[PDB]
Amino acid sequence: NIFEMLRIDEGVITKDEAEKLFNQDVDAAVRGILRNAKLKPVYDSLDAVRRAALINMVFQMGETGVAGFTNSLRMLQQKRWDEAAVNLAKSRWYNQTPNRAKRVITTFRTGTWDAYMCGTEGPNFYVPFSNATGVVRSPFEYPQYYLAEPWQFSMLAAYMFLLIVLGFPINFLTLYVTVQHKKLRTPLNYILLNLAVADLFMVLGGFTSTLYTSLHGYFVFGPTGCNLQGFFATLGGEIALWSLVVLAIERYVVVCKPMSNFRFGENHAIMGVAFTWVMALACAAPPLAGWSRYIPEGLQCSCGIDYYTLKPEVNNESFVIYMFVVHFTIPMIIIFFCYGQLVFTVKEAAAQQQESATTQKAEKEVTRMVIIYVIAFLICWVPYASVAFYIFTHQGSCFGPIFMTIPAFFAKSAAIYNPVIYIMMNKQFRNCMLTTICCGKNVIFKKVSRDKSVTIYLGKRDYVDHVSQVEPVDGVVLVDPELVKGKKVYVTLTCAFRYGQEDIDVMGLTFRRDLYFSRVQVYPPVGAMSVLTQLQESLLKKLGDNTYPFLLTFPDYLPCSVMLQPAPQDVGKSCGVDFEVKAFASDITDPEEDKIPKKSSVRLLIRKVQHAPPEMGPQPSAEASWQFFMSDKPLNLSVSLSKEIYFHGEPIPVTVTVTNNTDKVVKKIKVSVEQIANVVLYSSDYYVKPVASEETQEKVQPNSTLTKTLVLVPLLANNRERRGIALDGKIKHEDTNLASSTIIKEGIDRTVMGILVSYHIKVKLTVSGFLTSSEVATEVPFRLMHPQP
Amino acid sequence: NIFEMLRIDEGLRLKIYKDTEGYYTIGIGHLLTKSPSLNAAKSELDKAIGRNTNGVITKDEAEKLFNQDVDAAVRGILRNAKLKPVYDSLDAVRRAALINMVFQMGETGVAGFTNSLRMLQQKRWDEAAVNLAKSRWYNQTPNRAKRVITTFRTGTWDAYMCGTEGPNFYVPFSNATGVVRSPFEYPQYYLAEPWQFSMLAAYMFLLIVLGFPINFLTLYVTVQHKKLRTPLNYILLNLAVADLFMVLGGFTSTLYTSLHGYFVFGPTGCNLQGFFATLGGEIALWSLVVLAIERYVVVCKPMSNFRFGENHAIMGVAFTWVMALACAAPPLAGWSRYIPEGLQCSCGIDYYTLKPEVNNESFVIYMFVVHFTIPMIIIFFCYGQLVFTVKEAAAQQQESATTQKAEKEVTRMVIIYVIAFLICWVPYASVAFYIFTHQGSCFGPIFMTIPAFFAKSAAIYNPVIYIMMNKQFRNCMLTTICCGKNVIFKKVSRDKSVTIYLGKRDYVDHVSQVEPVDGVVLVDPELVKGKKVYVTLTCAFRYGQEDIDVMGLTFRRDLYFSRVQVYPPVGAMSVLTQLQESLLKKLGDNTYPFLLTFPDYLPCSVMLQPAPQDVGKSCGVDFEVKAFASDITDPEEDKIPKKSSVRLLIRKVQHAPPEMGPQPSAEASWQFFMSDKPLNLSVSLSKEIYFHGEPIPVTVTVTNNTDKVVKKIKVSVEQIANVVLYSSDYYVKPVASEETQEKVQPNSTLTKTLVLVPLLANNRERRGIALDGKIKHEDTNLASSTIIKEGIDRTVMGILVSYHIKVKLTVSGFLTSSEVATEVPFRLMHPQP
Repeated sequence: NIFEMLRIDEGVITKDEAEKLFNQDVDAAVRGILRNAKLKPVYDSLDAVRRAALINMVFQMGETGVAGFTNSLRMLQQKRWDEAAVNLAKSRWYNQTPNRAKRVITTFRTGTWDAYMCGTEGPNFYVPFSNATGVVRSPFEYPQYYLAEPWQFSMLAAYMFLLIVLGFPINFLTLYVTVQHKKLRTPLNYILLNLAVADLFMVLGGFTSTLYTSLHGYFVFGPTGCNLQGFFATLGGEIALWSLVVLAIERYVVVCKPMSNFRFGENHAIMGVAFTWVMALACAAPPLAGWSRYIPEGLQCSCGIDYYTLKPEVNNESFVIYMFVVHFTIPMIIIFFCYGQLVFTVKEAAAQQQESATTQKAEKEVTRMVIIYVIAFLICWVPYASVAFYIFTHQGSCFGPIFMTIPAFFAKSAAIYNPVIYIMMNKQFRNCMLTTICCGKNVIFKKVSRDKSVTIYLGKRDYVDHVSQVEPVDGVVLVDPELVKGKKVYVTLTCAFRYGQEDIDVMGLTFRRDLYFSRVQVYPPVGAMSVLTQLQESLLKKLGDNTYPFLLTFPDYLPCSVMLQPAPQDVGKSCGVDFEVKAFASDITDPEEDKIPKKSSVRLLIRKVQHAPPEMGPQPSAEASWQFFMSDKPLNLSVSLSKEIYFHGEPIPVTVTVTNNTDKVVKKIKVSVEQIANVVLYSSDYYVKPVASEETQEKVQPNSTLTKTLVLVPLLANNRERRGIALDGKIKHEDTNLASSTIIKEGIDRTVMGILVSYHIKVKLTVSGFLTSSEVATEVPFRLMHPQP
Repeated sequence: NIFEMLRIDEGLRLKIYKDTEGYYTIGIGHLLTKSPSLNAAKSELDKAIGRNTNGVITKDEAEKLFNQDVDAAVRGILRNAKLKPVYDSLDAVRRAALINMVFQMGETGVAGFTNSLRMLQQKRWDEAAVNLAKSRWYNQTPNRAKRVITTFRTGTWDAYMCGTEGPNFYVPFSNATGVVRSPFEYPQYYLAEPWQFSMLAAYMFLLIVLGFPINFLTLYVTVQHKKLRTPLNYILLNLAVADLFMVLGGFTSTLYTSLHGYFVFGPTGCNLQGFFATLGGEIALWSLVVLAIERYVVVCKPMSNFRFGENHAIMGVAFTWVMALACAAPPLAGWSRYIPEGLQCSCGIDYYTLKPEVNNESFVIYMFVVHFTIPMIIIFFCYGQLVFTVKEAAAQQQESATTQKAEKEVTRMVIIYVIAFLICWVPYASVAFYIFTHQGSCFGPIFMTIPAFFAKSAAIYNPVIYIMMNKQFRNCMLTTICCGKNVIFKKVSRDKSVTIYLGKRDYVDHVSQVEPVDGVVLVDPELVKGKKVYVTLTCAFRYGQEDIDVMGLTFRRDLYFSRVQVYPPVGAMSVLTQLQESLLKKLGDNTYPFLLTFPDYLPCSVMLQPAPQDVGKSCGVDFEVKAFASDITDPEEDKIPKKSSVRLLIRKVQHAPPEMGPQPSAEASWQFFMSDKPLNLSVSLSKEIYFHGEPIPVTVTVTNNTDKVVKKIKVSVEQIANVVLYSSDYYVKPVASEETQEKVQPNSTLTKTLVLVPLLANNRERRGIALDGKIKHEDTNLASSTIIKEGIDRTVMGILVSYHIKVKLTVSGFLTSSEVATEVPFRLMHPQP
């Protein structure tokens, strides 16, 4: 428009303030035009475009200068464009400023904004430089040294060289190391591996081609090569982007919800990598096939997406909006929500148990990484989005080649520093690459350590949990005086919640949560215990002189030993709670536990099992009635069981009694022993699943009653090869039974974390109504536990 | 002689007494002291006797005091010049008569007799007696003097004969007064008081009223009920017949005579009464001997239950009758005699009067020694070894409470059996022995009645202990006295309350672990309310008839028993099998599972084959799973309700193991008494484990280097039946046998292979053949070879079975034939299905 016209032509206050000073001159000049008797009729006759051209003349020369033009203003008023321009071209004004005048003179002839060219447009390219001097040539043919200094092309060659030397080894090593080591290949790392592949496409497809062209100073490969280079450069950047989005989603869902660790197998990881490739191709492909275009950007060396030149033939407006809104804002919102809720959950969880120092070290290291993840994301993509936005809002202004290079610097730098933060700073990949870079290197019972210095003793594995008080751990530890000299032996009780692989979760960001941990001294003691047990006395007399006792107690707010059943195809997936008694020697004071000298330590797992109590609860008898949308008649149902507490391998007779007073017919009566798997770690998440189920084919008629008793036998054998089934904690890969019903102590202070279990008989009536089938159902709770031996 | 003379005349007083003179005198006229003090008499008495007598001395001590007087008086006679030549002139008998005179009157009194002592020295007996009879001495004590005066005349002890002898009888009373008459003619009221004859009538009446019904009912009840008629009860029936002979033959006749007071029937009737009385008593005695022998052999050895048919029981009753007639008949035909005993009412054997015409000495010795010692030795040995066996057996498995109640009941009965036997026959034996040792002494009629009381009482109380206290006969007589009154499969009870379910009957026995019993039991809530249902595993050894064995003493032995509860259970079952889960889903809500396991020390299910004629004979091991309802707590297993209980038998069968043992190859050499050359024999089989119905090639190889010729070569598949219950008792038997007619020459070798086919069909109609346990009277096969686990703690009771190939060489030696033989073991079992 008029403001953009004079800004290009004519050339401390702000730019917006200068625009207002200009608008005052526009207002003042237009008044001056309408005042002069010679200028007013010409202004009224001419169109908005030629009016702005007249204002340009009135701006510089003034009303005085423009008023002197008799013949031209006559010919302009009479719609004679050529001879007006001829008279103008032969004047002092064209001689004074032939750059400015030639553009205005052509405007008077054409009557269109064709003359007003910022840069030099082309069929397959856009050079951000004026061809008024007559120096602009094709980027696909001749050198581009007129844009910027020749040494800056050597700088681009040196820069792209730096990206290849840093970029290729890091990403190639990431994949190479993964092929060697089995430890790394896990579904969560699949998305991190996709990030490595994405960055490799930026190196081979993008930077090496940009290097070759930067040396010559122009794009040698032509339009075809520019399309393919720009395609791989975009694809590499977009796959890298959406890889980080998927990684954020994964890390939020997998960490916060422990059940999802089982869920996320290889097929889900493939879907994440697939989605990454689909979203990348969704925005990378259209530039080739019409919607937008790949052209040489900046110095006309690197090819990229056209987000500056508004070409409605290829439709850049809608593409830049589509790109900006979706590919910028949505990842930002998703990633900030993901890691934001992640840190929110961890900070609240860390504050919940401040006694555990290990969680505080984790929470700190996570929050430090999340701040760096955000900084890396913003530094990468904000330059492109901000410049593209500023170019879109201010379209009339001109923009140089080096200005477009600044976003390209930070974005292509992300090809380097994203592997640093997401792969190199990752704890596992750091230790795995350390190995590769350095060429491969860098009755009563007991258990003996590996070094055979410390030897732990325990009376039993299965420790009982009574509702009021828990049965404590009791035992002794034999020590070698010669080996353990000037050292501290500690006996430790450990309760742990385990989810996922040990190497994969600990290394990524934060590790498995410990529900309760307890350290205790042994050799030498300050003296702890009041009086010793019969077990400790017997062991002291049996064993030699270097034997020392210990007594580790459980508090009242812990869960039982419970694991979850994996499928047979799930080879590398495990989640479950388990207790661990461990003893070790060390030089260091009390707080040095999390990290361990491996050789001296010895560990032996135990269980906090709950037997069924002597008092059986009240005989379960649920009852519920129903109505329907048309028929208002009642349908009374009453369920009743034999016992409140059933035992393992016991028949469960469900005496259902249904009295039908409604018009509808019932199709069938199905009973199901459904187990509620209530999983608790960070948040309360219930998970229902059926275990055993039996259904009768009998039908209840209108105004007819029925009394049937169906027996159900919930067993592990029939429920084998199923995901999510909670079992009692196994000792060492041996056969077990279905998980016991967890009992919680009445009116306790702290919340009970861990895997809680409860069973219930759920009868459901398939009622044959008016195509649609109404399924009414009711539940009644019961317990499945072991008997008292 | 002399001691018996003065004991009858002067009278033997044990305690200190004042004589006619009023001096302290003890024993047979043995003075103590002249002082009025009693302790002075005690002083000389205590010093003479040699202990604290306190006036009381034994009869034998009084005899020694008398012998001192005999010695002292004889010295006094020899001191006197008038008495010495008379003492020297007379014989031992008349010397004792003189000592009698010297005892009472003293040396002073006898010294005065001038004329008599002259005539006695001159061998003039009659006028001496006339002179002695005309003295103060005959006037003083004509009872005593008349006996001594007659002794001087005769020179025999006829005056001093205790009782009154006769042709057909012996009365234990003196005929010196002149009151004794024949027991076959006149009353005997002079012997004892008339009311004691009425007592005998009342006593014999009591024996008839108690004796006849008990023994007659025993036989009457047996004729009615089929259950009782069994070989073991045959000897108990013989006891009833024996006691009936004592009633009809003995007591009724004794009753008739006791009322009159003398034996009315004469010598002929006395012989017949005494014959039946002895016969009834002796058949009763030897019946108890046979009963003791039977009960020892039958109980301790389970195999003998089969053996004891009617013919062996008849031999026992026959032997009883033969031994009875062996001692009952001779009194009739000369050796001893039947005469009226005691009060001369009851007739019995003469064991008191020594009559060498009928030879009572040899008879009383023959009877006493044989009929007392042989039952005593046999019966005490029988019941002694029986209780010894049962007490040791009860201690072997104290876990079984049922055996402890039996062992207690047994020991209680055996003590009573001994007490009843001793109380019966000891009185007769002790009195007869005492009479034989002391023949010179007198014995009254009531003294002889005391043994007769206890022996005839045994006619009553033996039926009480042996028949009435017997468990079967007690329940059988109760009926008569009260007039006639007083794929998976399952089995339902009689009342149809409890219903047991089991997957299979044949449970397998592997050597290491036994396959356990698995199943469920359906229960009715309405019928079984406030009751306790138990499922029970029972392993049992059975021998003999079911009713008879409980009655004798103790019942069949259970090898192993284990009961288990069901409704309601302590909790539930830990983990269920596919069978229990399937049955629970098929059946309704009131179904409860059970799992009964076998230990490693039990045998297999094995029975023994009976003969076709053996209709009522059975012995064999079998397993029984039983379920029942009851009101009572756990230990009330011993008794069960017949209606609520339901039982289903099973087997602990052993299949042949997958890996066969080493190829059997036995070898043995032989020598002979004359020829010292070796005869090497070597046997070899195809397999260690043969199966049922498989050919058994016995490749015999005989290398003869001896001078003798072999007659033939016989091979035999022998079944060793090792039966163990109380003691280890092996029982060998052949099953299959084949023999070749070929002969091995001197210095010649032979290699032959004979095949043998052991089958049940060929071995039918044979006693003692062990078979695999039948389910329900169906066809089976020969018993499987039993396998025992290595190095177990407890001993394996039950019927163990094993097979071996026994080759025997009939060697034609120097008419006489030597039969050498060797064995090699093998197994006969079923294949793995």
